Amino acid sequence: MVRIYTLTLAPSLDSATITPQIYPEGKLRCTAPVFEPGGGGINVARAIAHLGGSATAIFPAGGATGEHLVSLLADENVPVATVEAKDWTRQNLHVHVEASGEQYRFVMPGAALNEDEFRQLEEQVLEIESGAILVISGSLPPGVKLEKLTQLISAAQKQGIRCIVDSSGEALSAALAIGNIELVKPNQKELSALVNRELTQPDDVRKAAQEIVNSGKAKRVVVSLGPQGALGVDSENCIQVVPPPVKSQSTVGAGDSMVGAMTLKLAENASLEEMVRFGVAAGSAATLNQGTRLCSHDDTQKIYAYLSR
Amino acid sequence: MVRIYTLTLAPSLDSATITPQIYPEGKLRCTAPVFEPGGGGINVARAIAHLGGSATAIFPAGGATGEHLVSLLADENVPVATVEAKDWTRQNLHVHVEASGEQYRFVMPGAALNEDEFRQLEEQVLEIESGAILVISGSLPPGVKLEKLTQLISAAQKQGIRCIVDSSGEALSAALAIGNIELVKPNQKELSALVNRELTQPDDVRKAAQEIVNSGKAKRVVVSLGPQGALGVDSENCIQVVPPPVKSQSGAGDSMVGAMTLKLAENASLEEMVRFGVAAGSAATLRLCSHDDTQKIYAYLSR
Amino acid sequence: MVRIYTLTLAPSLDSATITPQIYPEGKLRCTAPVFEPGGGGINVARAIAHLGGSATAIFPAGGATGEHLVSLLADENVPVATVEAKDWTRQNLHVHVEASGEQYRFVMPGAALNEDEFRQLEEQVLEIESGAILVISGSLPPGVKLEKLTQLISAAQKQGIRCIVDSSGEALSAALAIGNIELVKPNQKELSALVNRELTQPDDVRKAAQEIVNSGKAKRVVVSLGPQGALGVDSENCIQVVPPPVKSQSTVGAGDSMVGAMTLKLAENASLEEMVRFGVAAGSAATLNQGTRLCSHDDTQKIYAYLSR
Amino acid sequence: MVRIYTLTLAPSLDSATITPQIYPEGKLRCTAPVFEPGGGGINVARAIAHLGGSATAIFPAGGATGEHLVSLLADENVPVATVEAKDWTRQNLHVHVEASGEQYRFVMPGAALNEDEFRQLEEQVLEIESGAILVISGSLPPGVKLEKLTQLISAAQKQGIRCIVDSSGEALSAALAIGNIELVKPNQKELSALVNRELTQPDDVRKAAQEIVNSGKAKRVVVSLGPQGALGVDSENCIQVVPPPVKSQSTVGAGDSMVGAMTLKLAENASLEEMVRFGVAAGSAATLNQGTRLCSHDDTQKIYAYLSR
Ligand SMILES: O=P(O)(O)OC[C@H]1O[C@@](O)(CO)[C@@H](O)[C@@H]1O
Ligand SMILES: O=P(O)(O)OC[C@H]1O[C@@](O)(CO)[C@@H](O)[C@@H]1O
Ligand SMILES: O=P(O)(O)OC[C@H]1O[C@](O)(CO)[C@@H](O)[C@@H]1O
Ligand SMILES: O=P(O)(O)OC[C@H]1O[C@](O)(CO)[C@@H](O)[C@@H]1O
Repeated sequence: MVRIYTLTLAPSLDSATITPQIYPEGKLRCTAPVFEPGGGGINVARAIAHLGGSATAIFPAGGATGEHLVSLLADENVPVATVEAKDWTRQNLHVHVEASGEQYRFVMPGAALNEDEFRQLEEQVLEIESGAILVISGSLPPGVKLEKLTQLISAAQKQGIRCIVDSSGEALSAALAIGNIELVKPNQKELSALVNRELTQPDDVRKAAQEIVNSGKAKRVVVSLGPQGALGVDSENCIQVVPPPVKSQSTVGAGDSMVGAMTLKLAENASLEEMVRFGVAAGSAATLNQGTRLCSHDDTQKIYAYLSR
Repeated sequence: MVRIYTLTLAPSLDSATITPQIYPEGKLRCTAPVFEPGGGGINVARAIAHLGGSATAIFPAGGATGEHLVSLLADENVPVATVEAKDWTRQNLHVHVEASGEQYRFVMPGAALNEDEFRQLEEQVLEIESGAILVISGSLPPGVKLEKLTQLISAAQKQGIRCIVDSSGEALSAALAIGNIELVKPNQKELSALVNRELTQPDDVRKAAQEIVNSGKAKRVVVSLGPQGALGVDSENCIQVVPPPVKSQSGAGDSMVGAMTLKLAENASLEEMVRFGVAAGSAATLRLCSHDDTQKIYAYLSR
Repeated sequence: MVRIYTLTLAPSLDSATITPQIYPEGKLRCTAPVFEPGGGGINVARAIAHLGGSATAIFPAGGATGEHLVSLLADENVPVATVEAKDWTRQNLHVHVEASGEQYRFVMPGAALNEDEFRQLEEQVLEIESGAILVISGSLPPGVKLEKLTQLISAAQKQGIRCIVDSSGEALSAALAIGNIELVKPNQKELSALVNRELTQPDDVRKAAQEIVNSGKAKRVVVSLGPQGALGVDSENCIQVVPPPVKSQSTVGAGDSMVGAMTLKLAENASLEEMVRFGVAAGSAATLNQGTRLCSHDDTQKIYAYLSR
Repeated sequence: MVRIYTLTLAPSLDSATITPQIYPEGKLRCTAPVFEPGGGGINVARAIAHLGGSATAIFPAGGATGEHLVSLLADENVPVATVEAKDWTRQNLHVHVEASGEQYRFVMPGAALNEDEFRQLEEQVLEIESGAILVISGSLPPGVKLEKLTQLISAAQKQGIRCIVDSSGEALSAALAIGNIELVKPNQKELSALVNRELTQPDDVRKAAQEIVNSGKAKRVVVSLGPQGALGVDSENCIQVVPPPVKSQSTVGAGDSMVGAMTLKLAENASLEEMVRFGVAAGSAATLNQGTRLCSHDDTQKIYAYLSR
C-alpha cells in the first residue's frame, strides 16, 4: 500500500453548534461550539485515519485558529505538513437544528495565500515520492490563480505523483484538461456542468462518466448520486452501489469520507468495485454521525460487509 | 391477464393551483384551479390505463364534486363502478409555488360513508369473479370501522378474489392480520410500525419484510424506499431495484402499485413486477406514469 | 340611523381547516373543513351583523358553492340580495398550522361575471334609497372592467347613495378619481402610491391622508397601520388609535371588520374619533381569532370600552 | 447628570456576514465577516454615546477575540473598564440573506469566568460612586450562578448605586426579588411569566407592571410592546407611547438602544413621560436602520421631538 497525502489550500477550523430551531430576527440560542479540523483535504485525511489508514495533510495554517486546527489534528493522530500563513485560518459555523434534524453550513472564504506561501505549499507537494497518491480537495483560497493549481498538478504528475481532484467546477474542468487524473467524484449537477448537457435519459450519467474516462481525462470517475449511492466507471468496469436503508443524521461529511475511503482502496490497489463499495459505505457511515464527524471504522466496516454480500 | 378492479373508500376531486410565493397570513394569489380525479384506488386505475391495461375503479361519489369526479374519469376513458353517496366527495388542494418549485398538498378527510353506502360498495366488490385482482388503496374515511374493511377482505378472499392493499397505519395492520394479502407496499416507516421496531441496521428492512411474508400475512412485500427504489420479497426470492439516475418531482406510489398490479395480473416474476413498479414510480416523478416513459425505464432496468 | 348595503363583486366560500405542520411534497392531513361566507363586502356585512347592526349584502352567487354561501349568510342573520351567476362561486382555503400557530391563505380568482350579471347587480345597487350607505369591498372578478365599477359609483352618487370603497390599489385610485368617497382605508404602502411619494418623516402619513381629504377625493381617510392601529383624518379632526396590548392570532379579518365597525358608526352619525376607535376595536377583536370568524360583539365592546377610557 | 456605568457579564464579539440563499445541507457561501462590539451592557453604553451621553462599559475580555472587542470599542470612542479573562470572548454570528432580505442571529454561550475574574469585575462595580447608575444587561455566562448576580446587586445598592437590570427570565426575576430595581424593561411574554398569569385582557399588561412596582420590586417598569411602542408605570403615573408611522427594517438593536435612552433620561432626572418617549424614540430610531445598527442621535431626536410636541 502506497503513501497518501492530501492538499487543502483553504483549511477551516469548523465549529459545530446545536440550536432548538431556526427562524429570522430572534436570538437563536446555540450550544457551546465543538471545534473540529475542517477543509476538504483535511477531512479526507481524517476519514482515512478513522478507517485505520494514514494520510499526511498538507495545508497553510495561520493565527490562533490555525494553531487550534493543528492541535486538533494532533489529537486525532492525523500527520500534517504545515506552512505558516499570515492570514488567519477561517472559521466556518455548522448549526444543527434539533426540531428539524437539519444542518446549516455557513462557509466563509478561505484565508488568503500570498505568492510566497503558495510556493512553500508547492514545495511540500513536490517532496512527495513517486507513485504516492495526492488528494487535492476543497475550494481555492483568495490569492490563488487557477493556473497555478494547474501547473502544480502538471509538475506533480511529471514526477509520478498520482493526483485525485475534488474541488470547484472550474478546478475540476481544468484538472481534467491536464488529464490522467486518478479519480474524480462529481455529483450529478457537477457532471452536467462538466459536459454541458442535461442528463435526462436513464443511461446519460454512465455515458457521460465513461466518455470522461475514455478520452483519458480521468482514469476513474465515480458519480455521486445522493441517496441513490454512486456510479463508478473505469476503462473496464462499471458499478452502481446503493447504500442500505439506514438512519440519516448529518449529510455533510459524506463526500469527504467517500473520497477518503476510495483513496484508501486506491492506495491498496483494490478493484473498482471494492473502491466504490467502500466509498459508499464510508459516505453512508458519515451520515450516521454529526456533520463534522466523518465515518467511523465500525459503522463503515459493517455497511461495507453488507454492501459486499 | 386476469381482470383488475380497484376500491377507493375515500376518493377525492383533486384541485391544483399555482402561486408566486408561500408565506403566512397574507392572501396568496392562486391561479384558477385545475381539476383531476384523485384517491388511491382511482389513481391506481388511471396509472394502469396509461400503461395500456384496464382496471375498473369502484368508489363512492357524492354531490356535485363526485359528479365532477365521475365526469373527469369519463373523459379519461377509465371504467368505473360508483355508489351514490350522501356526503359530498372531498376536494384536496395541491399548490405549486413558483419561487421555490415546491409543492404543497392539503389532504382533507375522505367524505363520510354510512352503512348503506359501504354495503353497496361491498356488494360491488363481491360481484368480482374468482381469480380477479382487487386493489384496495387510499385512506379510510370516517364512518368506516376497521372491522368493516377486514370483513370485506375476508369475504373477498373466501370467493377467490386476489387482494392487494396499499394503505397506512391500522388499516394495513388490520389487513395483514386477516392474512394471505397478495401484495403490500409499505415505506420504511410503515414497515417499522408494522413490526413494532426501529429498522436501522442494513439488513433490517429485508428481514422485516421477510418476517411478514413468512408469517403468511402477505405473499409479497415490496418496500418503497423513495429515491432508492424498492426492495421486494416473497416466499422464495429477494430483489432490490434502484431507478436510473434520471430527474425527480415527487405520484409515484399509486403508479408503482398500478404497474405491479398489471404485472401480477400477467403472472410476472417477482423481478419483473418490482422493476416495472420502480419504472412506473420513476416515470411519474419525471402526474402519473406515462406509457413511453415507463417503458423506456423498464427496458433499461430489464437489459 | 340610515340603512347599510355592501357590494361584493367577487364573493368567496371560505373553507377553514387545521393541520399539525406545514412542509412541502408530503401529504398534509387536514381536519374536516369548516365553511364561512367570504369576500370583502360580505365580510363587512357579517361584521356589522356581529356588532348588532344590519347590512344587506349584494352579490353574485353561482352554483352549489354559491347556494352554500347564501345558506351560511342566512345562518348569520345577514340579509342578502343576490344575482344568479353562471360561473361557480370560488372556494378559498385557509389553513391553520398547529405547530407554528400560523395561517396560510390560498385565494383563488373571483368567479367570472358576465355583463348581464353585472347589469343585474348594478340594478340592485340603484334601487338603494338616497342617503343610504353602500360599502364596495373586495377584489374585482374576471369580466369586470374598472371603468364599470367607477360608472356604478357615479350612478350611485348621482342618486344620493353614500359610497365607501375598500379594494385593490388600482380600484382605490380609480374610485378616488371620481371623488366624494365617504371613507377609504389604505395601508401605508397604498397611501404612499396614492400621493406618489415616500412617507419617511414622522408626520408624513398624516399629511398624505390629509392631502387626500383636502382634494375632495375622500371625505375621510383611515390609514391602517397594522399593529400600530389606525390614523384617521377628516376635514376637521385627526386621531390615531392603537390596539390594546393583547395577542394577535391573525389579521385577515381585521380589515373587513374595521370597515364594518366604522360604517356602522357612520350610519349612526358618530364622531370621527368614535368611528376610528370602534374600527380599531373591531379590527383588534378580529385578530384574536384565526381569521374567518371576524370580530365578536363582546370582544369588540370590551376593547372599545377600554380604548375609549 | 449622574455618572453612568454598564456591566456585561457575557460580552460578545459580533461577526456579521452576507450570503445569497439559506437552505439546509448545502454549503452557504458567506462573505468575509465584519465585526462589531456586542453584549447587552456594551450595546447600552454604545447607544448612550450615540445619544450624547457618557457610559463606561465594565466587562471581561479574553483571548484575541476579547482584544478585538476592546479595539472596536476604542474605535467608537466608548469608555471601558475591562478584566482580563482566561476563556476566550464568545463570537456570535449574524447572517443576512440576499434572496429574502432576512437576518439570522446565532448566539453562542458567554465565555466562562473564574473566581478571580468575577471578583475583579465586582471590585470595578463597587468602585462606582454613590448616586451613580449601573445598568446590568445581557445573559449570564455558564458558571455564574444567580446568587452571584444578586449578591453583586445587593452590594452595589448598599453603597447607593442605582441599579437597572435588563436580562430575561430567572435573572430578571431574581433581581426583582432583591427589590428596589430602578428600572426593568420586560416584553409582554417576560412580564406574563414574572406575574405568573396570561395577560389576555386589554388592561392586563398595565396591571401586571403596576403590581411589580407596587410590591417595591422595581421603581419603574417599562413594558416593550414591539411595533406598538411601550407602556411605562411608576408609583405615581402610567404612560403608553406609540412611535410615529416611520419605516422599520430591522428590530435588532431596538431593545439595547431603548434601555440606553431611558437610562440617560433617568440620569437626567427625567419625568416618566420623558423617559418612555425617549426610549420609544431610540427604539424606533434603531429599527429605521437595517441590520444590527443602534439608534443615532439625529433619528432619535427627530422622533422624540415629534412625540414630545
Ligand atoms: O377580495 P379578495 O382580495 O379576492 O380576497 C378574498 C378573501 O378575503 C376575505 O375577503 C378577507 O378579506 C375572505 O373571506 C376571502 O376568501
Ligand atoms: O446577552 P445575550 O442574550 O447572550 O445576547 C447577545 C447578543 O445581543 C446583543 O447583546 C444584542 O442585544 C448582541 O450584540 C449579541 O451578540
Ligand atoms: O472547501 P470549501 O468549499 O471551501 O468548504 C469547506 C467546508 O467543507 C468541509 O471541507 C466539508 O466538506 C468543511 O469542514 C468545511 O468548513
Ligand atoms: O388516500 P389519502 O391518504 O386520503 O390521499 C389522497 C390523495 O392521494 C392521491 O390518493 C395520491 O396518492 C390523491 O389524488 C389525493 O388527493
